[PDB]
Amino acid sequence: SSLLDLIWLETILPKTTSFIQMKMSIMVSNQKGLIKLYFLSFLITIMISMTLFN
Amino acid sequence: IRLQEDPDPEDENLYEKNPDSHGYDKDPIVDLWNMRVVFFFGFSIVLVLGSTFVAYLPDYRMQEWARREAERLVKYREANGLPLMESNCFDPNKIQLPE
Amino acid sequence: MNPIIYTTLIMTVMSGTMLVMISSHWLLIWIGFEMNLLAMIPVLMKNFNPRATEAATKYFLTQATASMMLMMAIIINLLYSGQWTITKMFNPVAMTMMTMALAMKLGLSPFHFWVPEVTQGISLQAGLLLLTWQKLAPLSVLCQISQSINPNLMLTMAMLSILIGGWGGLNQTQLRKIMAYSSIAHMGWMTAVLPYNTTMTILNLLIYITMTLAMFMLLIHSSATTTLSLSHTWNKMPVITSLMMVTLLSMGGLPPLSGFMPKWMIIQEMTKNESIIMPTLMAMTALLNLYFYMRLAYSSSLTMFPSTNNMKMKWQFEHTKQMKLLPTMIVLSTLVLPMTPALSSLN
Amino acid sequence: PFFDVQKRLGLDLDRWMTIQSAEQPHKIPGRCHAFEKEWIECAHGIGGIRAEK
Amino acid sequence: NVLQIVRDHWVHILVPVGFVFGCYLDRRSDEKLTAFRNKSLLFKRELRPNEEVTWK
Amino acid sequence: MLKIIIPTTMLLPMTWMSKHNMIWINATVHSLLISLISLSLLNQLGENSLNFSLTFFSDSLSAPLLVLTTWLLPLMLMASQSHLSKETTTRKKLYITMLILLQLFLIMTFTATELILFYILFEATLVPTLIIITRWGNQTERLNAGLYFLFYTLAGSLPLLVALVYIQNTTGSLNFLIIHYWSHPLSNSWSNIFMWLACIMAFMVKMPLYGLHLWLPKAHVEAPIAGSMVLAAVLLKLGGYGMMRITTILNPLTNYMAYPFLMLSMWGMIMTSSICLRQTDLKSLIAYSSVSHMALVIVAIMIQTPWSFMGATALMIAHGLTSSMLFCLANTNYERVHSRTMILARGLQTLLPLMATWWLVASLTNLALPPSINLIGELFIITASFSWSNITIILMGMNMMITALYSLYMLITTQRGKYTHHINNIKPSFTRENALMALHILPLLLLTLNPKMILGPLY
Amino acid sequence: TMMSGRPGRVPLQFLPNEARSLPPPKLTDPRLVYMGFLGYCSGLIDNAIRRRPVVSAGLHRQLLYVTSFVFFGYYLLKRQDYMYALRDHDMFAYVKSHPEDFPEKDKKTYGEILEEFHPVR
Amino acid sequence: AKTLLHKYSDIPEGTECHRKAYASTSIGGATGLIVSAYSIALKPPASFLEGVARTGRYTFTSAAIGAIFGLTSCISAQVREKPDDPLNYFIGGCAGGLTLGARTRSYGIGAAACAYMGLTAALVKMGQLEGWQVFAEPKV
Amino acid sequence: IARTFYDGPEKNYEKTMAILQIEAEKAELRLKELEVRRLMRARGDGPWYQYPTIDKALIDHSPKTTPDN
Ligand SMILES: CCCCCCCCCCCCCCCCCC(=O)OC[C@H](COP(=O)([O-])OCC(O)COP(=O)([O-])OC[C@@H](COC(=O)CCCCCCCCCCCCCCCCC)OC(=O)CCCCCCCCCCCCCCCCC)OC(=O)CCCCCCCCCCCCCCCCC
Ligand SMILES: CCCCCCCCCCCCCCCCC[C@@H](O)O[C@H](CO[C@H](O)CCCCCCCCCCCCCCC)COP(=O)(O)OCC[N+](C)(C)C
Repeated sequence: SSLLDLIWLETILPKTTSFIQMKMSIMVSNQKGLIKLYFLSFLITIMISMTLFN
Repeated sequence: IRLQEDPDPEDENLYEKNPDSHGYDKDPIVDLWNMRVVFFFGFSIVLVLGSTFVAYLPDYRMQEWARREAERLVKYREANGLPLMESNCFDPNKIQLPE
Repeated sequence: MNPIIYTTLIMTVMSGTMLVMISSHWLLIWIGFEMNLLAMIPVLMKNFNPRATEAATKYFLTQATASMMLMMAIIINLLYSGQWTITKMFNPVAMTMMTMALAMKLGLSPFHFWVPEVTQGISLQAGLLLLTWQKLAPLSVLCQISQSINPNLMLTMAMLSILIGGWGGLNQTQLRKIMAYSSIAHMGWMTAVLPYNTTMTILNLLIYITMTLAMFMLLIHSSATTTLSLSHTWNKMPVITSLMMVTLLSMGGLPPLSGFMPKWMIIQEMTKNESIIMPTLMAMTALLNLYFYMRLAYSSSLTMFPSTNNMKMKWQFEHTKQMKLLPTMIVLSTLVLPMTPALSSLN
Repeated sequence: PFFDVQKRLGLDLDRWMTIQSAEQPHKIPGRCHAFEKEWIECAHGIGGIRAEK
Repeated sequence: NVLQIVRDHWVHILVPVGFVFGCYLDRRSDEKLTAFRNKSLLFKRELRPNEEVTWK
Repeated sequence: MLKIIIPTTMLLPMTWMSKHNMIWINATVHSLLISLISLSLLNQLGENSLNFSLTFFSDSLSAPLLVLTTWLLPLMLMASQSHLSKETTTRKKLYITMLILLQLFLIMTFTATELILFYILFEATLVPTLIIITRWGNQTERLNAGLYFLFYTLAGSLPLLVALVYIQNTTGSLNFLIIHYWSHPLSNSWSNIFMWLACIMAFMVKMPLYGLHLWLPKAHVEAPIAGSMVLAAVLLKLGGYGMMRITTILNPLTNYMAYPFLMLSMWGMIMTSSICLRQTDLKSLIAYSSVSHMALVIVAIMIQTPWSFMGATALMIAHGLTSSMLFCLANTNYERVHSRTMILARGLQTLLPLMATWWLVASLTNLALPPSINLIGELFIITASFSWSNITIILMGMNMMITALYSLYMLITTQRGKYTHHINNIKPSFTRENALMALHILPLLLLTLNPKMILGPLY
Repeated sequence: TMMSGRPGRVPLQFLPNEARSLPPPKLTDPRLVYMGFLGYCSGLIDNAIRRRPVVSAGLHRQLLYVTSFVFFGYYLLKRQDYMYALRDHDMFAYVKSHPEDFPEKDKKTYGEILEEFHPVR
Repeated sequence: AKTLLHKYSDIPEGTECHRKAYASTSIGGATGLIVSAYSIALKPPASFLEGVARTGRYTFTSAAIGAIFGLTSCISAQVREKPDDPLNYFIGGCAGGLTLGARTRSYGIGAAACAYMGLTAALVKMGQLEGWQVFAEPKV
Repeated sequence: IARTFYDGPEKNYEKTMAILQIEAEKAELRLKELEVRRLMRARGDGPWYQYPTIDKALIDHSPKTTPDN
């Protein structure tokens, strides 16, 4: 009950996935809303799409 | 307190207002008729009628048909000296094996 | 803003989109894009405040850059073929420029930031019109030029869109930002199916437009722009919350609701072309969208949040303005799964 | 996506400008009028795939 | 009176009429699958003098 | 099947148009009538299925599940009217509407003839269940329980959708009859391994499989009584029905791919019985008993012999009835004392005699007591597993011993002993509760009388 | 775009003249009845949103909802049936014209076909 | 990118372990460079030296993961004499995950990365064997 | 019971035959449609996947300023 059901079967599948999704969501949505920053990102994306996609 | 919240109400007992309560409804007449219809339909109709209907369902699984067919085949085969259970399901003449 | 000026600006936006969708010439398509943007800026800035001004500024910068790149692609294509007709593009570099420009116009990742920023900045009516119509036009251009789309680039941008939409929507609390990230994810799905069946792209567009119209009009009806503002709606008009809950379930792709049909048809079509990894990843990633839809539904309908004291006066008063086609949008966004084979009519 | 209002109504809004072999003012010929005419005539009515092949 | 009874107990016929309609629709669905009627190798037989079909 | 589908879709307007005090009476009466009508589906053929039309068909595996669903609806109505007395009329009608929609989806799920229609319906069953749980649950954890249930089921089922559309593109049809007649062996390759995994994992999450089961205690503990009754009685049987249906096309790869699932099922059966031994909550004890029995059914389906399939079907029906009865009894106790702790209320045999009798009968059926259909199914599964290998008997014997231990432990803790002194609100049992227990228990004994009706097509 | 650009296709034509040779949908079609059901649901939702009695008020409005939905549904069904008939026609014509691509195959009975047997034990 | 992938694939699976390690290290370095470029774009550094330090850290982490993966997979296939076996790629993926955990100083990150990267690498090997394609060419 | 509620086995048998025939015809049609779509998209010689080309009615054949077109 304690070691497997309440702890490790919770940690492997549902808890780890939820933690990963929460961290990725924080990373994606934590933006300062600066046009300078995301336009520099646009420039990098344009360069990458030009060079790596033939 | 952090809210204007109602106090948790006391448990309501159906036996206090209606000593002969069946536990279905507050209104005595509705409660009595709910009991009557539930008991009648469920027990009488469903239990008795469905059980007897299932008991006397026609033998569509062909259990007795299969038993009679097996009796006939056993009689015919042991009368003529043939094996009771055939060795092959299909005909090796009609089966063509690869070279 | 004068009502006549507002209606003529809306007519000009629609005229620009229609010029894009009827033109057979690249110059006329570009003219339609320019007309749409020019008439769309004041619509964003209709209710004047610094947030609206900032949103309009960012929208203008992004759309102007996209138009410049698109015209560069048109000129490069003319250089190597001497053709102005909108068909398969004859230069791969021009095609890549066109694809990136149209992706930036649509808000596909990694060109997505402006979508949540602008949607939060502008009002509910402005956000509704933005999402719907401004997705409508570039998708038509992409459908016309579909046969020369680089599948690798298009599918990469689509998968990025789905992932980014899911994660952003997970983090957000503002309803307009939630709707923006939902739009990003749905655009990802549409452009993912784009290189295979433009009919499936159009079907996804129509279902998404119906669901978005229903959701935005429910938000306008309840006058809710945040989660907690939406949490008080059960105490004034509980029916609106029930309709919003079923619409949110539909947007998450739950069967047998209408939002399952586009996902189902797109997965089927992609699997017909021997795509399995992409449909499986796309299907699994939509669980993030469903999670934040469900989190929004818990606050509004399935649980009762605390209310305030002036809600009694709000009870005493009655809603005046009538939303146009809201019941029709709510029905079409939840109960059209049995009518699926009409996509042949849409063909 | 593409609503061919021009073809449906018999109008001409940009088809005059689509190609350089069409009617030009004062009958000024293009630089590659003959080649463009030959390619268009070859590729007419067979579709994109057969046109490219 | 009697009018109030029907005003309240007109809903008790909904399920029975639904059952009747369902039986009718089952018959209608059966009558469209009469493509191998009296044509299976196992059950093919000559029609009786006063019957048109083997089953309905 | 329309003669059964349409009366439910007529239960809807009748419920919404009936008077404020006649809703329960009308719903119960007409649900019982629909159950009586659905009893006519048990007349099956020995050769093939009942092919009603191009859309719905019935077999010896579908018929008992349909009868169980239709019989289960009125019992849920009785329990709901127990615990929803102070609700408004509109919310009562919405509750009945959710129950009716769930029953309709389950009926069409069991009678669907295509795998894709089956998928659509068996995924549509989630919405009413989620709404019921997260809306009419009592405690705080209902929201987390709904999230766990929903996302487990969907993460299982989406690869199933991809695999189904792939199989249709490959073979031309998803019709069950066609794929049974045009079945071809599955070669041992990675692609076939992953198709097998997609289908089986969807239904294993629905079962549930040990290690994929936490959503079951979460949802069953936190759902209202009707939600708990339907979740254990019927919704756990969708996974078993799906596995008994899809494994037609997964051979011979099932011979090699079943080892991890068989080991998981056997060891998790032991583990969940042991967990039941040390549970402080009654609903959690019942939920883990459900997990153990469904693990046994998974073993039966995976070993996949004609003797195992009959055992699987019999055990599914028996577990549905027994778990529903146990949940109802626990709910009556909860309504007495407003708590789920097992040791809070004791001496309920000296305070409530007939309820003690019902507890005894339900606990006796929960363990395999002959000649109950529970024992019939468990014994068939054990025999097939013995023919499979000769240490499965060791595992099954351990499981039976622990099952008896925890069932009788629950009975002794709740009923026997001395009553708690300060609990003085234990009113005499209601006729409604007693009738509910009787309607749970009598059909089980009648099924024991006639056991060939629930042994599946392989009989 | 599969059937876009098909030869002889008149632009912006919801239903061409060649669709008149197909059987029109029956007025009692289950799909038409479902369109009517959608219209009725829309009317009920309209009453609920405007806070009128859901089943009683606005009978004329509910009738208009149902009628409009049935009208558009009838025309939509006609177009859908025509498009599917067109697809079948094109597929059959292509199979007929490409016999080397769609060759008839000799049918071998199961007595001649060899299939491996995998025991279950 | 395509050239680097083609070089890695053109090196035979069971031989030239140093060449496999070099190719995988180059791929990892390019991936880390792209990630560092995006990180600098979206979260600007406080200084040029801090930006260069972050770029070096990301690039070295990626290159180390690639080198460990390539070395472990090639060595495992060579010693087991079993090319076209997903187990080699699983071992390489878990070794890369352990490298990531060591770089980030986190046992939990290391374990999760080992599991996920091992599954991903095994899936990549199975796809190479079976002809699975992520961006399928349009047809039908 | 058999007289009142149920029908003979022939009805179910022959309905099953009709259902199987319909489903087999549908499966054959689906596979054939997939093959036809694949060939038409690959080759471009059928009514489907006919992407537009420039109309030759636009070309001006009147004599130009320069003799060599
Ligand atoms: C009927 C079966 C339907 C099956 C599904 C089909 C699709 C839906 C049906 C179409 C839409 C119906 C109207 C929706 C709004 C209703 C509002 C309302 O109060 O209604 C009460 C209304 C009567 O009350 P009233 O005195 O007029 O006004 C009371 C106030 O509204 C009282 O106002 P209030 O302030 O007290 O309201 C508070 C209440 C307000 O709550 C509501 O308004 C809930 C209902 C609306 C929610 C959204 C409905 C569905 C919209 C489409 C979405 C997809 C549907 C399918 C989903 C599948 C998966 C779940 O809020 C709550 O209770 C909040 C807590 C619960 C929230 C969580 C649960 C949400 C469930 C959402 C899904 C429900 C689906 C089933 C439909 C249920 C309603 C019929 O009753 C009806 O409208 C009954 C339905 C119509 C019956 C027509 C009968 C005609 C004559 C017999 C025909 C026989 C058959 C024909 C053939 C001929 C045979 C002879
Ligand atoms: C003598 C003169 C008589 C004239 C008679 C009138 C002739 C027709 C006039 C049509 C109206 C005038 C033009 C106004 C716009 C026309 C729009 C429509 O008619 O055009 C058709 C378009 O019809 C619509 O596409 C079908 C609408 C389908 C609506 C439902 C979509 C299906 C959703 C699936 C679920 C359904 C749920 C239930 C829905 C209620 C076909 O046009 P087409 O040139 O070829 O399109 C080109 C673009 N393509 C190729 C990419 C497609």
